Amino acid sequence: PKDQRATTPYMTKYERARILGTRALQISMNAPVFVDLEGETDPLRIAMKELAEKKIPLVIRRYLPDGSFEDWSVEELIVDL
Amino acid sequence: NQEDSMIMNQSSIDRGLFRSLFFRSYMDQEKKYGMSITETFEKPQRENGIVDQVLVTTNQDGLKFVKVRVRTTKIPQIGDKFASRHGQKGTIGITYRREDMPFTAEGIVPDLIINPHAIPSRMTVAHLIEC
Amino acid sequence: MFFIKDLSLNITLHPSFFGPRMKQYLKTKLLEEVEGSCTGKFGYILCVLDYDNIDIQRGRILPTDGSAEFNVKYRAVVFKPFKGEVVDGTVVSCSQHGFEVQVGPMKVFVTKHLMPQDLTFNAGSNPPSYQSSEDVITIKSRIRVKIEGCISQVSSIHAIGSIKEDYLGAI
Amino acid sequence: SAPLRTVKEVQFGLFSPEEVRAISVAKIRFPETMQTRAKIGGLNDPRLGSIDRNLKCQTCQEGMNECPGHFGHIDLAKPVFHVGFIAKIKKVCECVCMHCGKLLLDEHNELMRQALAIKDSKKRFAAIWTLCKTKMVCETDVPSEDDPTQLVSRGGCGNTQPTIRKDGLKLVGSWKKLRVLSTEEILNIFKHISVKDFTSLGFNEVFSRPEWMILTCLPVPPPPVRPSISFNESQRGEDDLTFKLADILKANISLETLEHNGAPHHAIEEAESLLQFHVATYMDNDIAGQPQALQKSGRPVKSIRARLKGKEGRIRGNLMGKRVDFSARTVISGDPNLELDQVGVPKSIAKTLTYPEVVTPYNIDRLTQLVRNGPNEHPGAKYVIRDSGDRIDLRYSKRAGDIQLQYGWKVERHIMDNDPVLFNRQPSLHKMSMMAHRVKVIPYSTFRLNLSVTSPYNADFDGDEMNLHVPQSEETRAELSQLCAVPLQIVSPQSNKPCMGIVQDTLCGIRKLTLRDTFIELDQVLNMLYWVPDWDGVI
Amino acid sequence: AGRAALYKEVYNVIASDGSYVNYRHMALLVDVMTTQGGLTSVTRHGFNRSNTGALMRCSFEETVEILFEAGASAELDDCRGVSENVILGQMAPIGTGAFDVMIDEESLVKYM
Amino acid sequence: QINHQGEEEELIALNLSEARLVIKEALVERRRAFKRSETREKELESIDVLLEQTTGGNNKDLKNTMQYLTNFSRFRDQETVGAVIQLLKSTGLHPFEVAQLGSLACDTADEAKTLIPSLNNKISDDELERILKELSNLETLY
Amino acid sequence: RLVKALEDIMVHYDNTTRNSLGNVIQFIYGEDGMDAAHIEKQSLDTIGGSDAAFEKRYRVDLLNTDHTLDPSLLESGSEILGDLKLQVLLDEEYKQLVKDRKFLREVFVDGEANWPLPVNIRRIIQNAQQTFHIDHTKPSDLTIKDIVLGVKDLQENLLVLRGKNEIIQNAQRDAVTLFCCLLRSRLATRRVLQEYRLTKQAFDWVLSNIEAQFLRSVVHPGEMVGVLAAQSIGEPATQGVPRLKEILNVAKNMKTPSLTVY
Amino acid sequence: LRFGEMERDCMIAHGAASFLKERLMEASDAFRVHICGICGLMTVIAKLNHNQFECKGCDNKIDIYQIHIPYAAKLLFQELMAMNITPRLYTDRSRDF
DNA sequence: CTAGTTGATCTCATATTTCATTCCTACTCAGGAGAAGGAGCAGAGCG
DNA sequence: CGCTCTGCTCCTTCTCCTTCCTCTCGATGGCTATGAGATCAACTAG
RNA sequence: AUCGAGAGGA
Ligand SMILES: [Mg+2]
Ligand SMILES: [Zn+2]
Ligand SMILES: [Zn+2]
Ligand SMILES: [Zn+2]
Repeated sequence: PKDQRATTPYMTKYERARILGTRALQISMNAPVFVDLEGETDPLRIAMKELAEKKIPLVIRRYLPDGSFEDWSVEELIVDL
Repeated sequence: NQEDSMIMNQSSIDRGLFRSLFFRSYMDQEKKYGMSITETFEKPQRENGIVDQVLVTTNQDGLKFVKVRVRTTKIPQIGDKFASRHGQKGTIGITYRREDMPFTAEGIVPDLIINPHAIPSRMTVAHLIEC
Repeated sequence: MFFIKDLSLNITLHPSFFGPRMKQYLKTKLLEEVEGSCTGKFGYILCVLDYDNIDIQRGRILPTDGSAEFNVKYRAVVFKPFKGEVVDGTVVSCSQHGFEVQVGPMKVFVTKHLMPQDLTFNAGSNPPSYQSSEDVITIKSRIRVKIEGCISQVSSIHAIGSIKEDYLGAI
Repeated sequence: SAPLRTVKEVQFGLFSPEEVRAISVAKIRFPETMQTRAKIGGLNDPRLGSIDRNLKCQTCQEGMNECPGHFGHIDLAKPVFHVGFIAKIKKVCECVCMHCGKLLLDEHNELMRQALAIKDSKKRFAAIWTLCKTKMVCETDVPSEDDPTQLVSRGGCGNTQPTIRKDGLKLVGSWKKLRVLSTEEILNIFKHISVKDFTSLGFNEVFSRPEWMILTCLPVPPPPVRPSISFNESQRGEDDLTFKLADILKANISLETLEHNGAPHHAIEEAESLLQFHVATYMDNDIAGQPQALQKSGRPVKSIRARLKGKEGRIRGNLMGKRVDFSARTVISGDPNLELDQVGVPKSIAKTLTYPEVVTPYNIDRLTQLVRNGPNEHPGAKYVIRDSGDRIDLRYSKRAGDIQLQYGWKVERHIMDNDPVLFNRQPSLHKMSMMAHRVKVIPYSTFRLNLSVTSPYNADFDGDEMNLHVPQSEETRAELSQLCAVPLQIVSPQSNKPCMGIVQDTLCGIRKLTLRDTFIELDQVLNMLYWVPDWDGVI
Repeated sequence: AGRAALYKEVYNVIASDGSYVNYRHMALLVDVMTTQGGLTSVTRHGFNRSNTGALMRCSFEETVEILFEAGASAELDDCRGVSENVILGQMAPIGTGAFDVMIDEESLVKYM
Repeated sequence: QINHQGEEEELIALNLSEARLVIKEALVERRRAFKRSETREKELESIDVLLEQTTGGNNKDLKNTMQYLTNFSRFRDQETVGAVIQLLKSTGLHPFEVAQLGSLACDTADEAKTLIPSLNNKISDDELERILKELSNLETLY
Repeated sequence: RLVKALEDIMVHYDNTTRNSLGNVIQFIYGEDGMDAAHIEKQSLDTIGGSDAAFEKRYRVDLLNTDHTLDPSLLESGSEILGDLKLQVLLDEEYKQLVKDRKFLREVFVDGEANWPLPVNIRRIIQNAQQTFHIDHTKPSDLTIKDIVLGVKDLQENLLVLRGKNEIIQNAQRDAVTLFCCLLRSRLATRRVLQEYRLTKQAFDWVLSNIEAQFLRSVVHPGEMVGVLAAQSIGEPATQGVPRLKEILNVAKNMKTPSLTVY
Repeated sequence: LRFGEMERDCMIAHGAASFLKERLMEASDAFRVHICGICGLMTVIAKLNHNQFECKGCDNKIDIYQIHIPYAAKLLFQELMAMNITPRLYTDRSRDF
């Protein structure tokens, strides 16, 4: 139901934490880095840089209590934290 | 020495302050009764301290006994608990050389520094009188 | 026998393959475990109907590691045996106590216990065919068999063939 | 191998005796658990979980490591009551028509019609029991509420029902005109209960039927549930359950023996009670009545219920909270020169705790250096894991200078600076008492914390201890550094206030420093300014 | 009204000690105690005797008795609780685990 | 039955001949996909060529599968195959029965009933006699 | 015991509060849907003080001499005085505040005018003054119309619930009913011109900051509110207590029942 | 060291779902078992050396799943098994939407 | 391929029958509150 | 107005009940036998 | 090793 999604457009702190963790985990697995390399060998710094420029190719599936769900692209989500 | 922890004079320890010994005697028995049970300790083929005494004896049942006592020196170390005679318990926060400690005019250097804030909240005016 | 059904497969993908090429690489992966597969529910999966229009339905990241999981759907062609099924197949190899015959993609063991008693093994024939009666069955000759159930195996699926019957004889 | 899934739902129920017979891989017949080293095929046989070095486990191989147990089977000569369901069994028989197979009441009574309308199964029969228990007759003809002159010929028996009283492990039916209810007769009547009556009673036709509340075949837990014992020098000292199961086997063997030969009726009656008693306590050795099972050693037997009930059971002591590894514990001390999120960790402690970092192009050069150092020096590693899982031990190999790393390998890197870690002070009363700190390695044997972070922990340097937990994955690291990081809990939801602040001498020091009468010479000021790490270099 | 009285009552106990706790934390507690149209206590006879997941209820104070009731009644557990996922060693549907992460192929393939 | 597209699709009892036709169609579809990236003897080799380039030849059984199906294929020309589809399916026959008749060689109804137990008790012999003759002549046309 | 009861109460993405079964406990977390860590005690001016004290602090009249706005405050002086169009807005604003004053009395019978609320408005205003050293000795460039519409605009963006339905919209207004009453108190026409001599650049920045500050304080869905509340209640108990044991347990046979009759 | 109840409770408040799972499975008790789809029982004969699976009593050789659960949990079920209870585990939710 | 001989391994009755088969509970000592089931009673409707 | 009924209250029984860590000591873990006859299997060679 | 008890510390 992409029409009239009733969830918040902001980036929940839990969502931020889990997305950063998952992206860093993928980076540690020699995943294709989507942003320029500035010597940040650590995967988590690369993940934060990726999130800063909205270069993370992931979409969250927020589950409502009844069982439905809403798909929010990481790009559209507003990061204010 | 912010909390109950304390500052201790390192050079005081080197001169023998609060040095201690520590004995820990081990034991083992020869074997069980004689119904086809036997075992010995004659160097069969294939803690930290020195051996103090190795005592070889036998119980009233004739079983060979071995008691080994190993001693060691335990020097005061950061985190070892200390306490006065008034419940003022604490741990060595850090050790300083003699030169770094504050000194009176006469040159006397403290062997131990404790926090002023421990006094009022605990109300140990007896401790101050003893000093 | 032959059917068409919409099958589903769960495929796990390692993170390193998360390039844009994944969109077609996953499709490629599908082939090597859909083409000519074995199963007790559908028999043998031969080919994938509607090869294009591959269903992906979004990948889900396993919370354990970065590996993704896709529930690909696809129309596929399968071959399934049935009890009492009559089939005109070929003979691959002979045997002392029967024959091995190819029924399309599956193997059928035409055992001596289920041919007419007048049909007897002929060791002197090359191949060692059964020629004591009219039902001359050999490797180079066609055969008609009846499936008296399918004893499917985990690795492969094979059935039992019989000629001790009025119809579906040799050739 | 097989597809990997995750549990979505759990369905409870009772074993069907035919289901027990089918699942089992061996029939247990001999109480003997042993001759010299061979094991009797009738008990603890290879068809169950094999002992170590024996890759049989009913052809499962894998030894005890990757092979679970496989359940046995026992066929009781006489069915027995399940202890946990005694109360419910008493309740159920108080509502069935007592050898007619029907319910005492029927839809024709308005009171129970509302009860049947109750959606809650647990509350459903509870209401029904309050009704049928008072009905002492199952008369065939019951006048209809709509038509009082018309009666419904329902009750097949049409006789009266006895008053059922619990007595030990058996029930006595006081007929209103008195004998012990027979275990066998309960099975017959329960088997005669219509499926429709199950629903009114809250049962499930495919997962829970009343007849299954009576044990006719005992599942035999495999050896892992009752592990083979080597406390002493080749002395068995086996688990209590093995002794208890053997005790039941002895009783079961005797019961059929008396019935088969001689048939001393009265002796059979007591023999059944012993079988009922032994089986009853085997599952729950804590009953209201006096009977308490005592082990040959003189201590009470620890039934299965004891293994689960209360703390130290499988649930509270082994599932909800459990021993964990990759952790350390030691005394704490203060350090003014250490930031909040930082903490001092002994080199010795840091040299044992490890982190499995994955080899990647970004760190293949660095990780190689750590391997070259080995587990002896601090900035090193202990194990190197290949692609296949070959756990190379750097301790017992000179190859530390020879191993070549490949992308995808894991290195058990030593804990180094800035690695997120989690502290904990027992008791962990509230949220603030469990925070994630950055690491700085300190050359002594005590944890070093900043002073202002002691308040949330309720800690003190009078000899307190803190536990340390190290995450093993990047994802776990991220949450600690993004959720449990110390600076993020400065403001506590407890009281809307900052749970931390300047305390102790530092709090007293500032007051003196900031007095209107305090002045600082030029020489002193320059030293103070340099101590500020964020100073801009402007006086 | 009893909900208001309960809040006004517990507030006195905490306030009497001189400590202050936010409205939300006390408000939530009394609300949970009165969702059933009555004062459901937190004892074995109160909160525990509820319709929540059977497996979660076992671990609080009564375990072997609870399992039998769930087994006898063929109770089905949805594993939507916290303890269930803890027992089964899965990621609990809380905090970071209250949602799911999907791969956005459309954006990933688009970003070349 | 119901597919995974949300559509209630009946059991598609694909005939052996039409099965061969659809495998040919799918093979040519795969051939065009890679490009972007009728007597039995001719069909046997032409399909063998199709299988030998769409795959690496490892799946020999499928080539053995496909070849012998052409050898025993009873309706090879797809245009005339269309006739036996409407002829059999329009009669209300069970799809498995339709597949049974469109893959084997039969001439008379009694043979169909004996070969097909399902038809032995419920089929109208008149329809079988008329169609089986027609299919028998149709079979010879291949 | 307390934690197990509240162990599985979580804030869901719909912004409600549910247990494992899905039963609704609080339709809005804490009746305001605001995280505790972003709250702090703030003063509600409109409650306290005498009627005249409230009147002289907020009432502004462009016609009479009692509440004449000083022309020196604004660049537009007499141009505003005598403008009926603006006067209507002030009457609506003053009436709006009057409703709040008598409204809050019912909410807080005791008249206590210091309650926890999100977004420290006073701190923002002080930061606005020091941000670019607003000159407090020259007429401002603001207008009465701009101030009134701007404040009303802000109340529209304080979205705690996103649904477009009437039920959600009705709940949305209720959620920020107290918080907005604080806005209208400290953003009054007279105060924003006399007490807080802000400029056009300041006022726009202040409103844009409050919205950003307010939204950031919304409770994040997925928060484990249940455990967080139980721990907060339990920990002070480590420091009356038998009574607490007497509350959690119903304990019908209480120790000291009592009545308070007025 | 022991990761007691309050230890996990604090993490639940923090919301660190992944860490709590890691502390309970990877740190200790990680164990893999096979489950019959027909019956949610750990009664699968897995001859892993030959990739052969079976569930005697169900005759199921096609519907098998791997699940990672704490070794303590495996016991809890197996002791319930011996207690005549059937903790059937299913990997498909009965209710979809 | 297979009969033979002998190591190995499963199952049983021979020897020891010996010398009585322990006791009697004691003791108080914590404990409290809620749930269950019997028992009595008395007015309300019925005969 | 006596009979009978039934809820209702009352008054016993009758259970079923409480963080984290380090040491020390101590009792106990304990099975039942004899080989020998007779059967199976292991080795061996033609 | 095991259970069992005791001492002590946070
Ligand atoms: Mg302390
Ligand atoms: Zn096994
Ligand atoms: Zn009856
Ligand atoms: Zn099964």
